[PDB]
Amino acid sequence: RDNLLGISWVDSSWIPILNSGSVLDYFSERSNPFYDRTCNNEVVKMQRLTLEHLNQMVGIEYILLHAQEPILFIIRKQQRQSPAQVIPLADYYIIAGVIYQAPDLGSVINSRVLTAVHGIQSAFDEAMSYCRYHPSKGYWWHFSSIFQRQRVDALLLDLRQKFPPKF
Amino acid sequence: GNRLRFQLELEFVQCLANPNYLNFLAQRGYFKDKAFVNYLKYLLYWKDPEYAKYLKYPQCLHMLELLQYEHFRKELVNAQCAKFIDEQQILHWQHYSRKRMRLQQALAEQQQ
Amino acid sequence: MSGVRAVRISIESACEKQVHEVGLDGTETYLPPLSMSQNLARLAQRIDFSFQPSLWPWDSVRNNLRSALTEMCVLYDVLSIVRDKKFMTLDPVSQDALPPKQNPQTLQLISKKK
Amino acid sequence: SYSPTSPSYS
Amino acid sequence: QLQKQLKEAEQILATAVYQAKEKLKSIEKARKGAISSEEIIKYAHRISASNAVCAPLTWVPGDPRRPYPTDLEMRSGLLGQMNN
Amino acid sequence: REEKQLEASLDALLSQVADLKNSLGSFICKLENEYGRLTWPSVLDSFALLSGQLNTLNKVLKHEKTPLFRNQVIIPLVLSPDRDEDLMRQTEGRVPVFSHEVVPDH
Amino acid sequence: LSRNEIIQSYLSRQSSLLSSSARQLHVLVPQSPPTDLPGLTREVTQDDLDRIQASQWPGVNGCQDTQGNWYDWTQCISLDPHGDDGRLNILPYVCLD
Amino acid sequence: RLTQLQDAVNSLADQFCNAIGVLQQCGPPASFANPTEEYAQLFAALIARTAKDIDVLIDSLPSEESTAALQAASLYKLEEENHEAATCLEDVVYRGDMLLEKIQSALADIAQSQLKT
Amino acid sequence: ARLPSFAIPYAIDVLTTGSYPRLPTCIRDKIIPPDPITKIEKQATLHQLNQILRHRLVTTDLPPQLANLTVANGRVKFRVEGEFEATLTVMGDDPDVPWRLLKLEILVEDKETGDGRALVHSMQISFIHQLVQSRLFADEKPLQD
Amino acid sequence: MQFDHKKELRKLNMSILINFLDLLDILIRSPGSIKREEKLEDLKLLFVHVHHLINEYRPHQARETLRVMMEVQKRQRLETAERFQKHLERVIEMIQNCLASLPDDL
Repeated sequence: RDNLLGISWVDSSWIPILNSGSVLDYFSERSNPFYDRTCNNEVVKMQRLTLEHLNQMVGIEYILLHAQEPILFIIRKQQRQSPAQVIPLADYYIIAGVIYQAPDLGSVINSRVLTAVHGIQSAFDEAMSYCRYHPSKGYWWHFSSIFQRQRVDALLLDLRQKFPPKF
Repeated sequence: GNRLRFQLELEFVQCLANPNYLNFLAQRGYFKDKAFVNYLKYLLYWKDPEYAKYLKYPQCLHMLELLQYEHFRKELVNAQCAKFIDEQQILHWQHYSRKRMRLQQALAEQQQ
Repeated sequence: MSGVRAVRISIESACEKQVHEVGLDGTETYLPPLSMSQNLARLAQRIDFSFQPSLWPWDSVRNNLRSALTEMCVLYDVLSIVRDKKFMTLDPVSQDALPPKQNPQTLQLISKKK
Repeated sequence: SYSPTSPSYS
Repeated sequence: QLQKQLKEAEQILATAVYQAKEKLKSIEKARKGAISSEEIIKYAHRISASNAVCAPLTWVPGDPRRPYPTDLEMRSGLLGQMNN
Repeated sequence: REEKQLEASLDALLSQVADLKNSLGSFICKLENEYGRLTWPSVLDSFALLSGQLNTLNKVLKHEKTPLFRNQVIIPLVLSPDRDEDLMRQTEGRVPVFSHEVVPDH
Repeated sequence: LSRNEIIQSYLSRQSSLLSSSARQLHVLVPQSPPTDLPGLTREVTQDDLDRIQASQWPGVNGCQDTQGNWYDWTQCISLDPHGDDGRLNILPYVCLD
Repeated sequence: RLTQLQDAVNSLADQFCNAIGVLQQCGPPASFANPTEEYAQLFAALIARTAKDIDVLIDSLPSEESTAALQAASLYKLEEENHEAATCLEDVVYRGDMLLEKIQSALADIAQSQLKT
Repeated sequence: ARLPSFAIPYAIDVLTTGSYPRLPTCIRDKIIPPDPITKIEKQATLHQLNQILRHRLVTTDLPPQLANLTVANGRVKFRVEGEFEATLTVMGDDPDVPWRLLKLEILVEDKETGDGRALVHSMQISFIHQLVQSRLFADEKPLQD
Repeated sequence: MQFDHKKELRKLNMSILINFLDLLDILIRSPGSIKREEKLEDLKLLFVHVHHLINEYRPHQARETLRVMMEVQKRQRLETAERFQKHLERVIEMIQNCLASLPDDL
């Protein structure tokens, strides 16, 4: 209950018996952090029959949004003020029988920037410790050609022409 | 008691044969502590036959040896590591069995 | 069978062929050539004559910067995957990050302080 | 189609 | 020519005795190896009673039967249950 | 209107991320190719500006009358274990063949 | 569970036949009245130990078959019990790699 | 052969359950079809084949001249013979090593003479 | 109720020893780096290389004007006393392995001309080294060449 | 305890088939009988024994295949020893011929 974005809930038995019809039931298994008893799908299961009753009694109705037959099954949480009035609350996506909450485009980016820059800052502090300075010496860490080489290069090319490389 | 110690150690060693649990422990930082390497060194008593007689899942022992190389624990923090090791394990298992079976059957059918 | 008597039976290790590498979709690989006559020269290759390039100093700094770069790259990849509708979405579920505390003020203060 | 792949998808 | 032939013979001898030494190494492992057969049968039945020693007849890429104690067996497993 | 503006802000963010990534890459590559001769003034000369400019720019962009980012949500559509040569090109080599592991991981 | 499509039914025949599969059938082996330990009480008879190692024993060391070909436990027997082209395929006993 | 016999016996039990479940679920109604009759003939033939195959694998399967007694005697003889064969082979390797040492020294000397000349 | 294969040798391997000889080794090859040989090994390998070098020399027609060779336990040390110092060695099987020049020290060292220095740029020495090494890598008739 | 493992396996095969035929006689004559429950237990017991004999032909497949295993290993050791013996003779003959050609040429 600390962070709903950082929780994943699963169950093996329901995994092989999973189909477009049963996705809501899997979310409904109860003891699932994402879904709640307050949702009306619960009040429907308690009562009897599931039909256009979500359009009659309007409120918290978890409904499947998009579905790929094998694994992908996205669920959306809506809050209805009246029939033909829908307000989307959140989205919980199930990949490989593993339920996650869809991250906000912005909470994800905030956490991401924080981790990267924290790494950069640790690296910087560590690099600061090793540099040592003196005005005479300059900087240090805490851890040419005699120009007679043109004739040597001429001799090298001469021996190249004389003794060819036979790689 | 010593009985509970034996049972918990057996369960832990049999659980170590899981790459998911190994990646769990590696990410959570349990391997970096110098206490866990000594615990692993103590856990080598399972190599004896009298202790290996009670091991239901034998795939752990070999894995345990790798954990002593001190380079296996520095790596494996990645999830791709667990991916690859479980891939090779299940591949060896299933392919050995079913490939022996299929090779025998196919050769017997083709030679006729 | 009525009271089988176990005797000292010695068995030799069944190491006739090893599967060094196991590929996907079958395809077994028997890399082990089981040789020694050439293994002596193979070990002579290891012998000297005179972990990345050097990598003894600044290893920590190098790894830290690499990790930061990797996180940056992953975020960029996800953003580029949102840049289009290819295997992705962007539906704005009218929600509201409601913080039930005075977290902001305290956090700002502590952060600035440290 | 595409069941979770313990061995890689053929 | 004699020297060359001698060197070839030496190489042959080397490979042969190296293989003989490998056989000797097997024999040294084998000597300590001798044990009760019934015990071998019981251990084989133990490791083979489940899906561990042999892949199941119908085991495709997608099975709860894993080479490890899954996660539900771990959830009831003594390990963390008693550590809690 | 708001969607057009949102897309514009998203593209600006993409640009910023790309620039930062490039900078970091060049920096570490240069460290590995220089090793010696590198001195504290130059190392500080590169870290400071590369990080300061990019980070300040990103925060500035995020807080200039841009769409509310907590509103929108990202939920995967199709996953196919098929080889893809276009996502490998588009993401510059990482994250190929959108499999099942990649959506919980990213 | 309806199935029964000509195609669905046709797949069933091929899969079932593949797993399962002039006589060319194994030689009939009759009653075994003296078993080596309980039946004949000839435990550790040296002739029996010699016979198993090198002699052909019809059921202890192999399967005789008809046509005279002798198949040892390690070998795979190919035989044709039905009067059809398809041939049953006995696999190895020791199956010792 | 043993796993083949196990799979053959299980295929026999499966053909029993399949034969009853087919020939009770599907039939022509009555009178106080031909596909069902064909199915019955095929199922009877398959069960008869499986029985013959099990018998052949079993007429084959080990004679009760093992599983005890001869097993212990054979394993003890095999242990003794393994010991004696290990001794003989290590003696042969000793001979070969002596020969190789002799031939190795011989050149060590030819090469020394040729370099000294 | 049916067993699979009755483990055959899997049970025997665990009881007799422990090093699992099943599955893939690529685990260790890709994750665990190999341990280096100790000095005892070094001396034995260099003595084997000495014997191989003796054989290669008695087979090869070493030039008779100098050919000052010492096994040095790893290197023939071909060194004319005042003109050149090369160190050729082999890498494996005597029939077709090439040579490895390794060192190309120039012996011409005058104290009247070159004071506190060599006599030629090291880069040119390495160029001649790689050239003659690629020339010997052809397995022609190297000791004379 | 006569315990022949091939005669009793053939007996259990034939007993399985005849009890299947008697179960067909149950289904023909009186499906509501008590005996079918016994019959649906009965051949189950028979199937258990057909597995239980061939397993016992499996600490024997173990002990007997184990017996062949050890014999094969001993045979391989003997073959390697013979190859060494032959290789040593060939080497001795080579040395002798080469030595004669040295002094014969002398």
